[PDB]
Amino acid sequence: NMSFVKETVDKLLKGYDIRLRPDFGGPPVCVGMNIDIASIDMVSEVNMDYTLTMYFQQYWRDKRLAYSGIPLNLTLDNRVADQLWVPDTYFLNDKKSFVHGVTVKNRMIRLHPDGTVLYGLRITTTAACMMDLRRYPLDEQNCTLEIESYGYTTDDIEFYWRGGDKAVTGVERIELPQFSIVEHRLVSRNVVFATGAYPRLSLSFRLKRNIGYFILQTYMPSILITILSWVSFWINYDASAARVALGITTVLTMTTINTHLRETLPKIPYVKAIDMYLMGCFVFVFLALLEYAFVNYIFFSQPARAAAIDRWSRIVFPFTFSLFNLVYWLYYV
Amino acid sequence: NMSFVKETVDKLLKGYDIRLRPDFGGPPVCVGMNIDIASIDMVSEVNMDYTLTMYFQQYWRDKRLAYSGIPLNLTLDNRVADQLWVPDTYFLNDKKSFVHGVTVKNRMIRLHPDGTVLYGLRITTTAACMMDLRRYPLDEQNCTLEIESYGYTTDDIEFYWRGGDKAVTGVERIELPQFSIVEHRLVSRNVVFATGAYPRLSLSFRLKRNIGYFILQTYMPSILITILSWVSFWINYDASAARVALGITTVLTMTTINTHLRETLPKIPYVKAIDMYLMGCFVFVFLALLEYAFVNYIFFSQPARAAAIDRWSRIVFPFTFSLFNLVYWLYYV
Amino acid sequence: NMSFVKETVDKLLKGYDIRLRPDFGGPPVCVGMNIDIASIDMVSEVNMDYTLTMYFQQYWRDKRLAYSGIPLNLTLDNRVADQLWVPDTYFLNDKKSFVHGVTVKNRMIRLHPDGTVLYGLRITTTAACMMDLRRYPLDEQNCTLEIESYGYTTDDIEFYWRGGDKAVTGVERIELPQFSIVEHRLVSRNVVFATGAYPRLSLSFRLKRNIGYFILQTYMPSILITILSWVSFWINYDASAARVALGITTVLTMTTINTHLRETLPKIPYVKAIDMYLMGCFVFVFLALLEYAFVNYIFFSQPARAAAIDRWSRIVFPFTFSLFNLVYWLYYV
Amino acid sequence: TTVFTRILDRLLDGYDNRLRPGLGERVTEVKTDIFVTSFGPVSDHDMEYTIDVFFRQSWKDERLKFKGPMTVLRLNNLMASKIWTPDTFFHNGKKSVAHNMTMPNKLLRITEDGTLLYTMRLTVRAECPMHLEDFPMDAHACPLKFGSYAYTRAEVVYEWTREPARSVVVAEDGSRLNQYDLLGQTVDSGIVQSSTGEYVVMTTHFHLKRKIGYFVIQTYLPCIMTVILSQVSFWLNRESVPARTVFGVTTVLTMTTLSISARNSLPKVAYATAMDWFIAVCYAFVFSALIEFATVNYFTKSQPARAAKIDRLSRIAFPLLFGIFNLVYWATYLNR
Amino acid sequence: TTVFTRILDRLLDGYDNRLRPGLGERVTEVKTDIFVTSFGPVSDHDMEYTIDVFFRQSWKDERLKFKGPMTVLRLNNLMASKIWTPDTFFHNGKKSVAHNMTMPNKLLRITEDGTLLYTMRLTVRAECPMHLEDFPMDAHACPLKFGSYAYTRAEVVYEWTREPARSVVVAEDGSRLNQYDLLGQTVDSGIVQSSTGEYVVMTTHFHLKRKIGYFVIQTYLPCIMTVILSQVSFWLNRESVPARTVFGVTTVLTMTTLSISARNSLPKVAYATAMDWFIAVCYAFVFSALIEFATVNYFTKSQPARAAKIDRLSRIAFPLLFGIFNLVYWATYLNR
Amino acid sequence: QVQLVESGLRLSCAASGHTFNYPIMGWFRQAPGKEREFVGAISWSGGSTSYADSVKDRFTISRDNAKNTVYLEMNNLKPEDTAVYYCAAKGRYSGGLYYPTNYDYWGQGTQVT
Ligand SMILES: *[C@@H]1O[C@H](CO)[C@@H](O[C@@H]2O[C@H](CO)[C@@H](O[C@@H]3O[C@H](CO[C@H]4O[C@H](CO)[C@@H](O)[C@H](O)[C@@H]4O)[C@@H](O)[C@H](O[C@H]4O[C@H](CO)[C@@H](O)[C@H](O)[C@@H]4O)[C@@H]3O)[C@H](O)[C@H]2NC(C)=O)[C@H](O)[C@H]1NC(C)=O
Ligand SMILES: *[C@@H]1O[C@H](CO)[C@@H](O[C@@H]2O[C@H](CO)[C@@H](O[C@@H]3O[C@H](CO[C@H]4O[C@H](CO)[C@@H](O)[C@H](O)[C@@H]4O)[C@@H](O)[C@H](O[C@H]4O[C@H](CO)[C@@H](O)[C@H](O)[C@@H]4O)[C@@H]3O)[C@H](O)[C@H]2NC(C)=O)[C@H](O)[C@H]1NC(C)=O
Ligand SMILES: *[C@@H]1O[C@H](CO)[C@@H](O[C@@H]2O[C@H](CO)[C@@H](O[C@@H]3O[C@H](CO[C@H]4O[C@H](CO)[C@@H](O)[C@H](O)[C@@H]4O)[C@@H](O)[C@H](O[C@H]4O[C@H](CO)[C@@H](O)[C@H](O)[C@@H]4O)[C@@H]3O)[C@H](O)[C@H]2NC(C)=O)[C@H](O)[C@H]1NC(C)=O
Ligand SMILES: *[C@@H]1O[C@H](CO)[C@@H](O[C@@H]2O[C@H](CO)[C@@H](O[C@@H]3O[C@H](CO[C@H]4O[C@H](CO)[C@@H](O)[C@H](O)[C@@H]4O)[C@@H](O)[C@H](O[C@H]4O[C@H](CO)[C@@H](O)[C@H](O)[C@@H]4O)[C@@H]3O)[C@H](O)[C@H]2NC(C)=O)[C@H](O)[C@H]1NC(C)=O
Ligand SMILES: CCCCCCCCCC
Ligand SMILES: CCCCCCCCCC
Repeated sequence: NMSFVKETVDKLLKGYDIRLRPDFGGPPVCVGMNIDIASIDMVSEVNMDYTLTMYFQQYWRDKRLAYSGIPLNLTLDNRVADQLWVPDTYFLNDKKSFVHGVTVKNRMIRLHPDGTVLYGLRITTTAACMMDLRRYPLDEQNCTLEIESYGYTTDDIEFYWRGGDKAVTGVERIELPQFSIVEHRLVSRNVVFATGAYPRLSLSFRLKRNIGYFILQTYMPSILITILSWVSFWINYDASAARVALGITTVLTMTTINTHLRETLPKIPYVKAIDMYLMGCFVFVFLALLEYAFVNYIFFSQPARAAAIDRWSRIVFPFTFSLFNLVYWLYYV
Repeated sequence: NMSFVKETVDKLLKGYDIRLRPDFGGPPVCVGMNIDIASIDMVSEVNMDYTLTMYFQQYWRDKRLAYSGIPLNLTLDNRVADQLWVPDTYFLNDKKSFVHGVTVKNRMIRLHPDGTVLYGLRITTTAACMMDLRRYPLDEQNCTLEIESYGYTTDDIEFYWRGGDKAVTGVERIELPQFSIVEHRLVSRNVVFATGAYPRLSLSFRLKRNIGYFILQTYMPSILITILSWVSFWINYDASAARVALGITTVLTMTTINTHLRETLPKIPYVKAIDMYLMGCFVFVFLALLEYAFVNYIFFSQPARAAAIDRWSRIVFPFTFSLFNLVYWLYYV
Repeated sequence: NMSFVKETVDKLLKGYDIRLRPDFGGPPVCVGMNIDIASIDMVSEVNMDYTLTMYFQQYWRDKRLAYSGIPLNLTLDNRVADQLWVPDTYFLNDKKSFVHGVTVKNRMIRLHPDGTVLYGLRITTTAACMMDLRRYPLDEQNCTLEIESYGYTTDDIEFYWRGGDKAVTGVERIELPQFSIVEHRLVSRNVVFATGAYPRLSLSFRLKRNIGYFILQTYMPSILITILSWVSFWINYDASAARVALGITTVLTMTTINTHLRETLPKIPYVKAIDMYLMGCFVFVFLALLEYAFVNYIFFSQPARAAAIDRWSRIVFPFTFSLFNLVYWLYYV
Repeated sequence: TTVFTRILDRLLDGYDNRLRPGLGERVTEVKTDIFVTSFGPVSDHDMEYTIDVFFRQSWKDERLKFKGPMTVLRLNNLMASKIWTPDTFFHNGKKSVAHNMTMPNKLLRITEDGTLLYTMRLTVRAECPMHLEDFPMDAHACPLKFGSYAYTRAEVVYEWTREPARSVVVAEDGSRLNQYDLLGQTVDSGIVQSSTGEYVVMTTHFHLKRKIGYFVIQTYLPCIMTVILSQVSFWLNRESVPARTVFGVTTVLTMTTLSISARNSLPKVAYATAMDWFIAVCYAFVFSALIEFATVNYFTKSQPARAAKIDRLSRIAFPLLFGIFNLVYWATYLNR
Repeated sequence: TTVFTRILDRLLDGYDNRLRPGLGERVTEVKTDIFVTSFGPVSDHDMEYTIDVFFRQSWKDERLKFKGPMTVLRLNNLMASKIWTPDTFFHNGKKSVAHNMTMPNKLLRITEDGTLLYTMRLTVRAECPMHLEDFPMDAHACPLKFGSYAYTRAEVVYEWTREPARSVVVAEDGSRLNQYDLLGQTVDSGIVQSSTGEYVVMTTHFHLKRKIGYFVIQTYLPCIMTVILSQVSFWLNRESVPARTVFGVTTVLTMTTLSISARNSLPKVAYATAMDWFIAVCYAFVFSALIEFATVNYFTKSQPARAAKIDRLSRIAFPLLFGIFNLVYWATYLNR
Repeated sequence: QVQLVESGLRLSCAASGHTFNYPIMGWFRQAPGKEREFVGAISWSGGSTSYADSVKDRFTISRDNAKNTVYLEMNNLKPEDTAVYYCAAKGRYSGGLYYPTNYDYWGQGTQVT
């Protein structure tokens, strides 16, 4: 009978005070939490944050809501949550978050006869993530999500993951086109502020960037042009027009790659590992043009010395470029 | 008499509890749905989502809203929906959605004498759609739209398409600037979570990209420059200035295409089908200039061999470039 | 005594009617307005609007709120404004406006013993400003802000600038990065619409664009490259390789400037005063290259006439380019 | 003073705002007109436009009759929400704004006979589908449709206050367009049928025509002058192999720079516009000029007579063919 | 259990929230302290910055005295709307956010004697007027001003909870700056007078300093090496007219590529930044090198002795003048 | 449509067709006297793995996209692990991971003892 159920629900809320936490003045209320991750929408290096959509379930017990005679779990409307006590859980490092509200507000309240309350939310949040882009694009990030109680202290409320390591599910659903989920950990601890102490829960992922794209678009064009500048050493030194045009056009081509790469990659205003490599190649093409100028200056009076420089350039330039790559790659990998 | 109608409606809402679903504790309430696709605004590969505008109608029967003596379908004000029970339907794979509210909130309530309720909404949603851009721009996509209840399991609510395969309309009139809708399907199933089993309705579209535009803008300029680099094989090897200038300018022109198309092409970093073609053409223009270095090095002492190499380069390069195209298109088409 | 003050305020709002203007049915209520400009954020040529932040105070006298025995100006809480009558002032040419609400709603209510009411708001608004950009970047805009009542005529309400020309303050503290405020004016008038007359207040600025950025970035590079095209006239006409390379590279360099220049500059799809100069310089480098072709065509058969053309080209080109600048600068300055 | 207070409290007594006027007895008739303050910018990339209007509606409600010293009562927004108003919405809108600064920009006037006058200030972003196959020499007709969302044609119907031509008014200063010209508007009404019934839809099309002046200077003239430049290479002596080779490749690089920049102006579509055909043809003439020199350079020494003949004919065929192409291209689109 | 319910219900009985504590008797004193959780990104184009804080306030209210089993009532954020709170706002704020996830981030604590503690979590965007003449070797002092909006200094005053230097605290991890270094901060309070009265304003300045290492490897080094490269042309033999002419023109095109790219990084301004004066001088050195060869090539045949003399002195003058310019440029700004 | 092939103690699952719409592969074992039991799941691209409690640190799952194959490395085998092993594919929005109903395409039964 629907009339009987209405009487029971009205009886529970009759005299209920939402301003008092459950078990007020006694032992702290334990609030078990579990998260079901839907997706990670994007990871931004310019703004240093990532967007996360998840299902956030909270699980505590309130004896004031205990009911008898109804052998069912009351799945009430989502508008009844405004008449009950809920924890003041907030995300410490979030920048902009909201609860989805189409067609109704994505919220759930499910009571149990013993007074256990299950309260689920669907939240999209943009949490801040400090990034160390020195080794970009060979970097490895570690973004977190902090869960904390704003008002109550450790004596009033306690946080714990519901299920241990099984609390967070749906990690395999994360499909970042640029990153790769490597690991995730769950941490529980305590934090002390100037206004008191608060419980803490932490969910952290580890991301590894995909290097396949940067090989085709950045590293390979720079290597080929550096190789292409060694053709000058295999052309007879009396062909001034051919060697000068080849030498100076590679310098122009190298600047085109560098200048038109900063306009496409995210604008990170400090030195990274991709700037060192491009600047290293720009020196090699710059030095290859200086080599001919010395040859062009001495070949009329010292034909033998100019010819000797050309032969040694055919060996030193390819050899020292190998050492540059060997040192570079081993250091950054 | 409108005074008689006022009494009838006020009697329905007297004692009406919005926290209890129809037939609470009994059989699940069957909810029928149908959608009229107003438009598909934009499909974005960078953000991996699309925008959808639609008229979302829900159908269900509530015996608590049965009236007699009025042979009319009461189309009440849209603000009366806040005093009734409505399904907690949400779109499972949306990033952001809202209900239009100009001039008033776009909502419909239409009661029926037997207690049936029609609940219409006008929603603009941005659903997520993961894409497989390996074959871009010759790719084919399948973007879906998942409909599911948020709080009620299959023991309380059920979903079905009202009208069978004719539930969704307006798809045939949709025009996309870059895609072309091929087929749409309607799927009904149950989804099992930890909490329970939830009803599911799915609407999916199969999008095929238009390749004709990319031929002129992207593929054609790269092919012409590669053919233009073969002109050097038809110039006598003694003209060092002519062949080097032609060889190195085509390399510079090939980098200009790569570094300026990527700005136009979506900035989603990983290898695509177009990237392999542009890098493939980059090798041919690179080898054409590298071939002249071999000829220019041995033409002074071995004129016969140098002439022979130029004769074969006029055949090997056009022939090998045809094999590269033949393998490329077959593997991607 | 706060008990006495509480009684007085409770008496004023007892029986107060929010639907009646002060002196209802009599002389029109005089509403005095003064504005304190806080900042002008961004002037957008693309969207043809500007963003303004200001403190908007309104002044009017209501005899129903007059109190005696309290020699103080009662500054009530900002939420008491919902219980008083306030003018329905709106901005005619605003596109998106809001009232700041951190930490509370930025609103002020201050009553006076004689019934004077002070109503202040902190508003950030984006106002539409039609722009004539034919003289870009030497233009001079005039952006306004229209203040009008929505549902009252001059018989019921009247607007005036409280303080004459001193009503608007803080204009001299504005530092626009690109513009420079020259003058502002305050105008009071009446406007006749389809539904009747309306009082009007207008605040208008005048902005002069700074040319310092464009001189170094746009005009100077184009002048130097055009001068480099004249170097070809001082090279002996038998050096075909040198003159062609010099002439054709200046055409390529000029093209590079224009294509990259219209990406950084705002998208304004019509002819501007900056497009004429860039297109004017592009013709000069085009003619310098075209001049040599005529010399190269006849230098073998008519050595005397070919040298004469070079000598005159050393004077005609520098002299004609001065006439182009003299006409251009006078016509736009 | 006190007389008006009693009248306002008396009208809402026994009034039900959930029921339309004349429910179950007749059809509610709403008279509508629009005053466009400014026709805002048109976005080709999103295929949409913005408009700011003073939307006006008027209908009869027999339940709001009154008798008093004044014939017209100007209610408040709190009073406005207490009575029935039409649920008008824009069919092709995307995200509209009802302005609220500093107060809800609305008015509601009641006449003694029950006539109502509803007015609000809006900002509507609406969809304008475009066929850009003639870009940048194309024209469009952006519509603006509105009607009732819940009431079918058997309950609520819409009409224009005066003749349809004069029921939509655009302000003289109301033109926020940068690359379009507002030629005029046409106004009509019809019937739209959906799954929930038949509804009355009011339509008004704004006709636009793109201005081609910008694209001639930025794109067409540099491309034409570059094509002419490549054909100048035919007048250089054949002995200058380095000069003509550098001449050919650099013009191809120049065309690539122009071709890349031009395509960025167009919105991201997937079909050949009129701009793309001109660039592609200009790309062929520059490409063909360098191929012609390869043939000339091949016969320079072995068959000097043939090399001169090929170079002589190219000085006529190339300028003639390009001139013919421009004559056809500009006649096809300008006279269309 | 019920004891605390009765106390809370009793406090709000006969309580007026329209009147500040001690109205007409004394001046309300508010003690404020800020804990900056993370100093967010600084935007040069918009001349603003983001900051996340834990804004704390405290004041005495005699009307909220109580006696009971406990001494502190850690009430929910719903209670704060029932009592008077200061109307603190940020003078230079642009658009702030008060977070409401999953509940309003506010706490209200009432001591028995009447002292109230009010805390909230905010995300503030504030204006930072920047003088970018010394870009990229500039420093800034971005302020953060707050105070009362409606209450003058005769009604509400603001004080720091502890010593002004220690009343604002920045977390160790709280630095989201990519291109700046937060050197320190100064805290002070004063009086600001406006059209309505005199108000107490609390001010704090965050002193920043731009990082230069990126611009050195991105703009200065490519430009310096390009200028050096153009000066290598003086050593090639004067008989190689095609070689030196191509050398000069391509370096000019190289400078154009670098100059265009550098300007994009610079925020939209009107004056000439220190970056622009370095590029403009580097543009003239490369330009003058090509002019020098034109003079030398003019005297190659008629006066070979003079042409060699000009080419000999340019091998010293150009490297020396550019070296002197770098000495002046880097000394002017790195010591300023 | 996706076709699953069973091969392989190192079981291998091979897939073909529209493998992108079903990016998650799962392994189930059916006891002769009981119902189907979850064993492990592997994302096609990310490589993140999940295992049942009874088979943690004893079974390892990995995949390669070179030939669209999923590997089930079985170690520390016990006599109680006698069941028919199935390979299954799960949609992107199919819900839970430990429930056989959410999986669409089921491979051929394979017996390992
Ligand atoms: C991204 O980066 C963050 C850090 O910025 C990493 O997070 C850290 O993770 C480690 C675990 O890998 C955390 O360390 C653990 O802290 C637990 C809590 O400590 C509190 O309680 C203890 C008493 O129980 C106090 O002494 C302490 O002060 C704290 O109040 C400990 O319980 C854990 O103990 C583990 O190690 C000890 C030995 O040291 C063993 O005896 C235990 O059995 C147990 O194994 C442990 O010390 C660390 O606190 C986290 N950082 C922060 C700031 O919280 C993320 O892991 C990283 N991302 C990824 C993917 O790795
Ligand atoms: C984009 O990609 C999605 C997947 O990501 C595709 O969606 C799939 O569509 C197919 C149909 O094309 C779906 O397959 C069908 O599922 C129905 C529902 O199954 C549920 O109910 C049955 C009992 O009725 C249970 O046994 C089952 O476990 C489910 O709970 C079935 O009823 C269908 O069976 C019918 O057809 C088959 C033959 O195909 C017959 O053998 C049957 O007898 C019957 O007639 C069918 O199996 C599939 O479920 C969808 N996947 C998801 C994840 O939803 C989209 O189709 C694709 N887009 C496009 C345009 O193709
Ligand atoms: C940006 O552009 C706007 C227009 O788009 C300019 O606004 C105009 O500003 C001028 C002043 O600079 C205004 O002219 C003044 O209008 C006043 C109001 O006129 C109304 O009321 C009078 C009766 O009092 C009516 O006759 C009239 O029809 C209007 O209804 C006048 O009172 C002013 O009078 C001045 O001139 C007369 C002689 O003509 C003298 O006798 C007076 O003493 C006095 O000097 C004057 O005419 C004009 O109305 C504004 N137009 C609009 C549309 O607002 C902005 O000024 C410009 N920005 C800047 C910085 O200049
Ligand atoms: C934390 O802060 C957030 C904002 O950042 C608050 O969210 C707001 O909550 C209020 C109160 O619930 C919402 O106001 C409600 O709006 C409903 C209509 O919303 C539609 O239309 C508006 C425009 O008018 C759109 O912006 C919106 O997206 C929707 O399309 C009304 O129907 C509601 O009326 C009900 O409550 C009022 C209360 O006075 C009653 O008088 C009515 O009869 C009726 O019962 C109500 O006005 C507001 O819309 C929310 N913001 C947004 C952006 O949606 C959180 O509430 C706050 N946290 C807490 C705990 O309060
Ligand atoms: C792409 C190279 C074209 C070379 C043309 C040579 C023509 C030879 C005719 C015998
Ligand atoms: C515009 C550059 C002119 C350069 C002339 C060089 C030779 C001068 C001889 C007096």
